Amino acid sequence: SHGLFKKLGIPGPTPLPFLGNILSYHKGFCMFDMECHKKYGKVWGFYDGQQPVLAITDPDMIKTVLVKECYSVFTNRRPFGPVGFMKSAISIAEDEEWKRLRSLLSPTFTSGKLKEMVPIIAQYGDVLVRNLRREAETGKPVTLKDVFGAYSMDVITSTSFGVNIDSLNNPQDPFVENTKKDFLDPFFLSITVFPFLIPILEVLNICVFPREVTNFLRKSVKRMKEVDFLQLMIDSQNALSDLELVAQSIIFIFAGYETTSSVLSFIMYELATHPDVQQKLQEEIDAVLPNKAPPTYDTVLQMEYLDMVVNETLRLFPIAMRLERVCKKDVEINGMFIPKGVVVMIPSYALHRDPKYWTEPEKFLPERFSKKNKDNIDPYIYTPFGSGPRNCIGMRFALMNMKLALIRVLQNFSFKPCKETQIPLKLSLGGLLQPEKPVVLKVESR
Amino acid sequence: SHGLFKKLGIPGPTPLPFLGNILSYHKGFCMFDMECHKKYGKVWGFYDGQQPVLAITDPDMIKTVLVKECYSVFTNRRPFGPVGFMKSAISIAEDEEWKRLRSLLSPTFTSGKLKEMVPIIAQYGDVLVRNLRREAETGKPVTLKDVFGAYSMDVITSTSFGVNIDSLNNPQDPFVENTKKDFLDPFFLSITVFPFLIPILEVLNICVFPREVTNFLRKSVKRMKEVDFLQLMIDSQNALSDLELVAQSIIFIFAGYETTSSVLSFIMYELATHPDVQQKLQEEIDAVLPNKAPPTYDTVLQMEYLDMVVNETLRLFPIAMRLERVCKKDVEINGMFIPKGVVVMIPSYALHRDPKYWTEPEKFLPERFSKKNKDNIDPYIYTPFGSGPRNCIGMRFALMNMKLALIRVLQNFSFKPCKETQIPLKLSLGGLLQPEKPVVLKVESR
Ligand code: HEM
Ligand code: HEM
Repeated sequence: SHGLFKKLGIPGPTPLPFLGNILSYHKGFCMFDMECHKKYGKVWGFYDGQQPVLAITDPDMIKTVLVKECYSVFTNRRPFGPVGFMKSAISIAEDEEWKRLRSLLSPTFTSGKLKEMVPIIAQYGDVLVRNLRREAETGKPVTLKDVFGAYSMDVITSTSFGVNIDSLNNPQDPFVENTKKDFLDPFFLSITVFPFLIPILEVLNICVFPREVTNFLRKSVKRMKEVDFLQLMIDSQNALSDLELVAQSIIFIFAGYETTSSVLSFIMYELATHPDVQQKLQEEIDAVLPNKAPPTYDTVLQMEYLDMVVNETLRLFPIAMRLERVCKKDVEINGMFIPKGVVVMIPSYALHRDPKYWTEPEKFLPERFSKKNKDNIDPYIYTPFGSGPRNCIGMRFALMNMKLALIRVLQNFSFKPCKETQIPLKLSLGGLLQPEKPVVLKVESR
Repeated sequence: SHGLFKKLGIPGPTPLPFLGNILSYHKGFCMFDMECHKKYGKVWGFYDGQQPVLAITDPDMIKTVLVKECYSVFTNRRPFGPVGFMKSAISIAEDEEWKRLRSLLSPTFTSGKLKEMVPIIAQYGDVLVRNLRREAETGKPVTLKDVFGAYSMDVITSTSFGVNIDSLNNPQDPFVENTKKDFLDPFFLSITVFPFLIPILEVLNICVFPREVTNFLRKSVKRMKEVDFLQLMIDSQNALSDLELVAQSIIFIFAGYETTSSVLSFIMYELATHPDVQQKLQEEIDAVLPNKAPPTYDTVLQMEYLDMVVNETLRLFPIAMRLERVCKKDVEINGMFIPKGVVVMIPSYALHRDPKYWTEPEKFLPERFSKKNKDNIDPYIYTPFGSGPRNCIGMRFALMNMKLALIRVLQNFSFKPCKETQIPLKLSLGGLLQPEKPVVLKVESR
């Protein structure tokens, strides 16, 4: 199948037998997408093993794939094999089963339901301000990914189940341990080169995740049916099923974990290495919330510079890195024939740093998203939450959760680079958007 | 997945782990379908390995699956794995690709194209009458499956390519050998129990058929593009592709081989063991074609008792044995919920011999199809060529080919049981509708 793009007239790096272009991933997904974009231009193809992948960078064509032809042609993501009951998860379901799940979970993520969760999420921001203060009086630099990781785990366990716990101070609560139970492991690289071996894993009872966890979850869900994501899904039954509920809650946990704390780590890195932005944000936060006033839903949506800082961080670090859709049928979009079975991919990371649309894209400059310049930004080039009907359903929730944590922490602390701070920051090598070395910063009380 | 039918409330034989009910195939597919129909009634489920299979016998429900909901729900047959370029064959293609092939091959099988092939098919009936006459003067019983097999191979090579050859007398013509190059092999049983190992075969270059054949075919197709199935497909290009042409011609050869000669063997067995029917047919043949007159398209459609004999043989021996459709989506038909992925199966063999619709079904009685009693026959119980949009596209061609051979042979010979004739006939054990022992009969010249 390695002759597909050569017969279509699509440029791209010459693939090797069996491997495709996977050896070119040695620089990471991001650098490979940027390099291909430089040498091949607007459209190029490559092979993940035998699987052809067509990258597209034209906004009109991106709009067609993500919006116009979502239901008709580009409905599903890459099927990373049938690997268990997780087929009922909304991010994984396909075609009519996904639409059913999307329709049943959309009212759960309204702004009305989000405002109801604001008082709950606010309590743990105060729990956050106490934990890092203990590690701030220690005089030693703080690893943010552990206080943020503790905060992130606190919020999702209470917003999706109602289990109010201080994780960093309760090492093993029976729920913290089972929730706390490496995406840079060679296994994921072998699955792409051996997609035919996925059926062997599915029958060999090599279930995704241990059956100690998940079984702990379905039992916990049963005892909680007698404001959070679970109650909204329980009341929706009063349709969804019970094992479907466990599947969605699993997605929310992975969603709200290594995205929430990672973006917060990138944000605090940018604020520490740009003190003028940090003070400007603190002056905005103190102006809206005088004397460390508690942040509310409406006061958060009142802070413009906070939104610009969050958006500029997500440009430099789009934690999804790529958007993908599988071509359901032979189609032709915006001037080219897309054959069936090809994976169409939008390289978000490379587009966010493309000088075709961004001035000095390596620089952290929040003013790109000022109300003067947010007009000149194509929504199909800047896609931190995707676009179209299958975009990030938890975008509003994620933005609100991160901002509430930013406000409470910046109302109390300033952040500066320490001896151990990796400057400039390097991105992790092999497939997840995270710092190479964990971010460590000096923290001081205001 | 072995608990599917137990949760649906559908009866059936208790499956074993991993194997399902495949051990119950020791009596053959036919006996297993009859036994299940006796003990479980109108609807029952079983497991081919992990694959659930739901048998249905209600005519209204059969009409819904084959006709009403063909495009919407029950479009495709069981995907016996992706096992090469044969995915472009009409009997194997799925959904929109099958409709395209069906639409491009329908005009090829009209009665107008069939009448045009009558003079060609007629020549080899005369070639047939000479070969078995040589083995008739030998005074020894004749194995029909070899003179019929030679005739069957003659007709399809000339109706799909234009290669006029006497196979039995030309042992190795470069085309006869490559065309002549066991469906009761244990391999097919292992594929059902190990459907996850099919992807390994597809990548390990264990192609279906040797690459000596097929490569001989695509090269032969290229040299023939400068009345038969090929010309009608070549002129249709003037759309279809060239490797698609090789795929369809492969299906026609398998179609016109072990079906044409097998049914003719069953027919001659019934005519030999029922001499009154044989003489009655010979008296009809001589009445329409006086003095061994050559059979034509219109004279063949003029013989009513010939049609009744052919139809009654196809009732006792429906060489397809089963019809199958894959349930594309969660649906409810005629009072029961059919979940996605279940294989819905119509047990044609068991329905053709069901005393609920047939008086003494073991008896060969052509009068069931007299114009008096062909009214009382449900077309969804007697399904020798299937039904609905995905029925046998070559039904008219197959009926005409067999009848022309029957007429010419019966105009010259009578058939009687020999010492070596297996009476009563036993069906082959393991998956193909063919005699256990090959049919041998005494042949005499009129
Ligand atoms: C900074 C935080 C987050 C970012 C940057 C982010 C980004 C994304 C992106 C880029 C996609 C794919 C969109 C596409 O393919 O077009 C996505 C999908 C999704 N996200 Fe997020 N996400 C975040 C947090 C969350 C959270 C907190 C939740 C839920 C609690 C969530 C739930 C989902 C779901 C369910 C999908 C799949 C939706 C579907 O397939 O219909 N995300 N996210
Ligand atoms: C006595 C001779 C034959 C019998 C009893 C027979 C029977 C059948 C049956 C039962 C089916 C499946 C129908 C269904 O699933 O509803 C079928 C399919 C088919 N047959 Fe035949 N067949 C015969 C000869 C032929 C011949 C000679 C050809 C072509 C030269 C042919 C071409 C096909 C094709 C292409 C299909 C699949 C059609 C599709 O999927 O759209 N058959 N046949």
